[PDB]
Amino acid sequence: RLVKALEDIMVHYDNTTRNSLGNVIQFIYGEDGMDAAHIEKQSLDTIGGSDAAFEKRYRVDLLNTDHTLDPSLLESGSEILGDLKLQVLLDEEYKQLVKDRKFLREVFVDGEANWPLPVNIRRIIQNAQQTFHIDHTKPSDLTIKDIVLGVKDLQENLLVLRGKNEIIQNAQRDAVTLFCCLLRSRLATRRVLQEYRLTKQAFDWVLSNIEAQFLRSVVHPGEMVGVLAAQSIGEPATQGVPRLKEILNVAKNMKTPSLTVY
Amino acid sequence: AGRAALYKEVYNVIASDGSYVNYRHMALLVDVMTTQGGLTSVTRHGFNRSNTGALMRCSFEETVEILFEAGASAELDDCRGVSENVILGQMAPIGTGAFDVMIDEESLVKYM
Amino acid sequence: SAPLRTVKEVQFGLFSPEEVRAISVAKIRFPETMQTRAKIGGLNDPRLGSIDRNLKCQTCQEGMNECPGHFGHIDLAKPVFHVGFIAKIKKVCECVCMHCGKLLLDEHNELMRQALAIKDSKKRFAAIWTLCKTKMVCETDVPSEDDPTQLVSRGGCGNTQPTIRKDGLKLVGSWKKLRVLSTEEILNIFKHISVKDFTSLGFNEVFSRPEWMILTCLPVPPPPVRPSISFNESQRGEDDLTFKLADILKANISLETLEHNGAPHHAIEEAESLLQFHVATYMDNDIAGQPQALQKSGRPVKSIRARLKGKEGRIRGNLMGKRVDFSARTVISGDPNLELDQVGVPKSIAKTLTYPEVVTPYNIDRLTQLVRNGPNEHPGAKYVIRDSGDRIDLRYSKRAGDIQLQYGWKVERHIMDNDPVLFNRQPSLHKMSMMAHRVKVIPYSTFRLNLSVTSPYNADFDGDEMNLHVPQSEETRAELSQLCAVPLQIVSPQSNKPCMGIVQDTLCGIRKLTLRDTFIELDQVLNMLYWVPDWDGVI
Amino acid sequence: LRFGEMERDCMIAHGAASFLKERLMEASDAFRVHICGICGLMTVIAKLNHNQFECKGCDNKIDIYQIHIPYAAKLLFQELMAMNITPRLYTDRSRDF
Amino acid sequence: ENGIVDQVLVTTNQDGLKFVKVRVRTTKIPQIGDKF
Amino acid sequence: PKDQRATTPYMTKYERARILGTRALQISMNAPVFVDLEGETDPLRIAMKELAEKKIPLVIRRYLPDGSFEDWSVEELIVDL
Amino acid sequence: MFFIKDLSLNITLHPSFFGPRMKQYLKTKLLEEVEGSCTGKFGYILCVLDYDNIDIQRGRILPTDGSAEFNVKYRAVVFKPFKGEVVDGTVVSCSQHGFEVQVGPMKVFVTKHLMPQDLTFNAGSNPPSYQSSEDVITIKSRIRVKIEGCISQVSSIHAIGSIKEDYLGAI
Amino acid sequence: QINHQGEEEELIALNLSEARLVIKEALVERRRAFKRSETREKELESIDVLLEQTTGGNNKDLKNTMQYLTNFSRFRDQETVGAVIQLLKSTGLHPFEVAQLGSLACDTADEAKTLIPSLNNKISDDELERILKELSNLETLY
RNA sequence: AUCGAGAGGA
DNA sequence: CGCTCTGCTCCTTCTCCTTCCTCTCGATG
DNA sequence: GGAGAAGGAGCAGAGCG
Ligand SMILES: [Mg+2]
Ligand SMILES: [Zn+2]
Ligand SMILES: [Zn+2]
Ligand SMILES: [Zn+2]
Repeated sequence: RLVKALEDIMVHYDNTTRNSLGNVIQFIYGEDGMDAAHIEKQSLDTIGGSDAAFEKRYRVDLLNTDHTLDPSLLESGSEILGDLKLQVLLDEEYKQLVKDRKFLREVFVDGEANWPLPVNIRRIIQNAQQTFHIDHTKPSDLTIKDIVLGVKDLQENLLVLRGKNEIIQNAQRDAVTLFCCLLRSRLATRRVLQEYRLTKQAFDWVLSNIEAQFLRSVVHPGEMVGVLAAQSIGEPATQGVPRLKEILNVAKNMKTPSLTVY
Repeated sequence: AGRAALYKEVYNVIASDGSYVNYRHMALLVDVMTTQGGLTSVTRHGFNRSNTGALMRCSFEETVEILFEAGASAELDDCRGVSENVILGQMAPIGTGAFDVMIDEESLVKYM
Repeated sequence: SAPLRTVKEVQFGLFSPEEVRAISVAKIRFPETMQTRAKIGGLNDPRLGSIDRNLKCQTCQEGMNECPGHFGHIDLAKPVFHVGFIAKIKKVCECVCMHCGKLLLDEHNELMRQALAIKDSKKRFAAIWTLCKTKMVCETDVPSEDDPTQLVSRGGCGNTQPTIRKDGLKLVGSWKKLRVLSTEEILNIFKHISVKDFTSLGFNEVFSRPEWMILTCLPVPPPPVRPSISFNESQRGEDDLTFKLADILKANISLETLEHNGAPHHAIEEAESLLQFHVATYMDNDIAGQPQALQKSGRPVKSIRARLKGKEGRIRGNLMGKRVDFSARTVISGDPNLELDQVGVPKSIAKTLTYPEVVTPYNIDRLTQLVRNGPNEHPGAKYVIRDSGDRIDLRYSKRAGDIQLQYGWKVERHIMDNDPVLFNRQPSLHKMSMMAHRVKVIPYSTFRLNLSVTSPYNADFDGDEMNLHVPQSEETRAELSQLCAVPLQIVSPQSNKPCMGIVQDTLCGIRKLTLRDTFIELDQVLNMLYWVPDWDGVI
Repeated sequence: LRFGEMERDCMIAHGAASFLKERLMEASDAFRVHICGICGLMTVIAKLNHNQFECKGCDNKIDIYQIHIPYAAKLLFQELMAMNITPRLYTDRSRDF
Repeated sequence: ENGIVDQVLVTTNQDGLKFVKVRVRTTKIPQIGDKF
Repeated sequence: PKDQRATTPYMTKYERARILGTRALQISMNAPVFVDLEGETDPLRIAMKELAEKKIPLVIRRYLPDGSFEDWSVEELIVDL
Repeated sequence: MFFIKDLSLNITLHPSFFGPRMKQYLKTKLLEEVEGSCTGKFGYILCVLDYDNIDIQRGRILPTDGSAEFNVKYRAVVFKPFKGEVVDGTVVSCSQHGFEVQVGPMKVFVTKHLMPQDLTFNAGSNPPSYQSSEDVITIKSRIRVKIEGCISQVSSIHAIGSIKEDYLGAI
Repeated sequence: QINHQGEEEELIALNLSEARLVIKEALVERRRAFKRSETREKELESIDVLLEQTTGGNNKDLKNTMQYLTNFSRFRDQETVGAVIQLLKSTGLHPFEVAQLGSLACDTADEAKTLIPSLNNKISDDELERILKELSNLETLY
């Protein structure tokens, strides 16, 4: 019964989900345009932890002593310390991260910090570390300017849609909202410089890899999502269950109506 | 509001047994039952009573009754559905059949 | 011959009674079929689908192979209700002014203008019916909404209308001042309805006219729809449809005979119902009422509706799913020494399933050798197809050692190594249970699978059976390999997890093998390295 | 062996449309018919031996097309005609754009 | 089938109609795939 | 509407399937071959070789919901599968 | 009468014909089929206007097999008769019950039943023309005819001519 | 009417004499298509030569057709054909009616009315009178 | 051959 | 305030509804 | 036998006379 309901739903080349009549069911497949085969659970560090811990893990201050960048991390030491221009960039990054932290608090009320998102950033970075055995005991050659701008540049290339008009562009930004928040969490200036002491060549390799990985992960047009979704619910339904029958059939007269009052 | 509440109900039923299915799969189903501006069931009185191709509808649970209505109203099927092309024995507009391939004579000359 | 096209859209409608007569190639008149082998011209004659060895089929020849049937014509003595539309007739007549042809209500009532504004024809018809059905009078002068003091002289009849009731296969109307409605009367009423009312009622001028909902002539399906039956020792036992039609003709002839000879009015009334009964049951042998047409053997007659309706009918049983060739079914069993995407196909099967390979300059030599081997050996072929369609059978010819292949000829090559084949474990609960493997031929009668592939199939080696499907066109081979090949479903969208993995002994073995305590003597190691096909020769 | 409903559902999910058609047509039920352009009924008298064609009731001899459909489907339309339903099949979509 | 004829019986019912029954036997050896 | 094509420049796995099958069918029917032969007799395999060298002279007409379309040359499409 | 109209014909090419030289070959196949053709809708198809600028319109590979379809459009010159039309034709052959005359690319049978009542067959003439009246009509002579309805056929097209009129006489 | 290029072109009631001129032009283009690989007697042979060097001599029926149409062509000189085109078309005459008059002989308005029933009723005789002798003089010039 | 009924699996 | 009219509410009817395969057996025209 | 569609029947209030 379920399959016949969803038999004619497919993703067209404009990345929209329509039935046989052309009626639009979902403007973007699955609200993210991302295939289920190329998505996996990942952590969202910016959600959990105390505010002090969050600030410690992300905030960088080149002017004060609270969050001074250790000069031994990079070939450039004091040259970075005291540079207001670079401080402005760090403020913009931290500003954005603060917005994401409070933003995600609304998306996930329960505070859970693990959800399926495409492109395993953590795995890619480790592959970078072992790629050419980067020596994590010596200063790197990265610059805050390269780090900050590189992250922004990548976000631009996370193209799921192609329409140049504002309406499509607005959806494009909303398509990669959550995923971009993850990217900023694990590519922050402090973490990349301290936790993952990559070289400039290695860092550029990672960025170039993420976009390539992400594009491959976008759902493919012509997918017969309808039946695929129908079966994926039917299969586990063979293992509650009468309730499912009580749901798919509207059956106003339920078995155990109840309320939950807070 | 009902749609989101419907999703939450379906998710609990599936998750109660310890199994796990991706969010998008439920999202599509819960969405389909509400695109019609109301809780349209998936029974004989719900999805079946749609405005889709008659030739598609007739195969679900009522066949001869539906055919009579289609003839009376002179309904027309666009053959864009999957089951419709299955009956007619043609390539359905899905997967490899959702587009067309053509030969470029210009490139053919160039490839010489 | 004629241009080749493809169906683009399907338009439904009702036969126009004149059109039926135009289409038919012969008028059916006699319920009789035979004498000994000659056939009555007035029933299932050679002008319809001819029986085998009779190349007439309305001068179409080609036997039953390349020629379909053709429809006949029966002139009913009286009009009869179409079973499928009896309810619709009730609604329509409740809406028309009953011997005026106009609608009980008009555009001068605001309620319809909302209804007439509905784009959906079905809802439009339903909305109108809900209103007009309560309008029991069609007075001529209707006060205008804009000018209450002014009335519109629309209603031609100006009289009242009766409450139409469904009585078995006929309609009864209770006049508010009670009699059975005449079938011919309704036809007259429908013929007086303007095309403007057709649209408001949801009818199409050139495809569905209300009068066409009442049958005046029957299309007679040709033999291929109701095949000639010779199951027993040349006994007829013709299909139910054939016998059912004969009953209609008997009823029709009697009704015509009674009316013509003496006009025994009361007898005509019964004969009218009998014809109504036989035609109704013929089209549908399951009505709300008791009447159940029974065959001479006592079993209910299999009307047209029964053939289509329900599973195993003409939709679910033959169109959606159908029996197929180039397939096999047998018992499975595990085999560690086989890769994932591979399978063992018994020689006894590969020697039967065939693939139509096309002879080309790149493979003429190999194909030539296969034909030389012949169907007796495994690596051979069964048939050599000439360009003209000469399907040579190597099974019954010594020409296997004489035929010289020509470019463009097809060879029914046996299944050989690496030929993709699609599997299935009934039931096909979900996508993963249908995947494409590669063929390696083995000498025993079972299907060999790699152990780890049973997890998606949900299969088990306790005697479970499993089907095999062979593609035929080169296009399908590529389509299966690049979309349904085993390794392409390692990661399943079911749960975002690798559907397949190491299971059973292999999984148990690994734990011990990787245990910190396990050490391997040199002699054993040298064997292990060689087993790994990807070893690089470096100890 | 029956390629039942669930068997075709799997093919749809895999998106292998061409294979599904091949299974439903080349394996079995392959059948060539002729149709009238004026009316979508398989009433064409295909005098193949003479390369002559006609649709009595339309007096047409130029609007003839060949269509490949399952033999089982061909019965369905005929039985629908026997039901007094006219499954008119057209090879040209009415909607242009 | 593949075997040898064990015993051929010829008889008649109460109606005098001649009947023939043939019992054919063969040896089945445990093969690959047989259930136990 | 070649200007401003709004579809993906990447070849969806489905066109990869049909193109390989389609071109393979053409090769089996003795169609002219663009690439040199390395003893490769399996018509599908040549198609994969041809697709690697972008020697397939086919163009994809992708359809949109409204019935319009865009044309992509096999050369233009990016093969990342 | 002669007309200019844009004709479309669908050609199918076998894959072996997919070499670069196909374009010229496709044009070659078009000309043989279209040139000198008959049909009840447009009558006789004579030639193609604008031999070049042929709208090949890309080859649609048919999913069934490797052959591809070609929707070729082109202007064409065609002849279409009309009931009551007047043609200044000529006699092709003589006969006792009428004459075979030339009308455009079309043959018209001018029956004696539609000729002046005073005009009679004279078997003694060579060719066997009518001369009993002033309307002397032989093969070598000219004849203007009136088309009394067209009778089209599958292999060819012809019509019925008349001479018993104040116009459409001999020569 | 509408052509396959989406242009609402009216029915081209092309005249008999101008047809051969177009056929001439078209046939020369075919010969040019091969190359890169007036009195009625002169035109008859001219078109005869054109067909033989542009075709294989198979459709002789068409060769006889074009020869006989030339034998009865009336406005052969294309430069002067433009005059008859303007004379008839400038009056708003229905193009089908234009075809017959420019393709059939006529001297008087009554004669034009007599041959063409569509002209017997609504045509302005004065314009035919002026045009027809103008065309009759034009016809004699050939 | 079909239908109907039954037994047994997957 | 009774008459009337109308929609609302109540109260009975009245249909029409559920993977794959392999064997045997009796009974019909 | 269940569940939903359907059709009648009774009733009560709002406007009318
Ligand atoms: Mg099992
Ligand atoms: Zn026939
Ligand atoms: Zn009336
Ligand atoms: Zn027709």
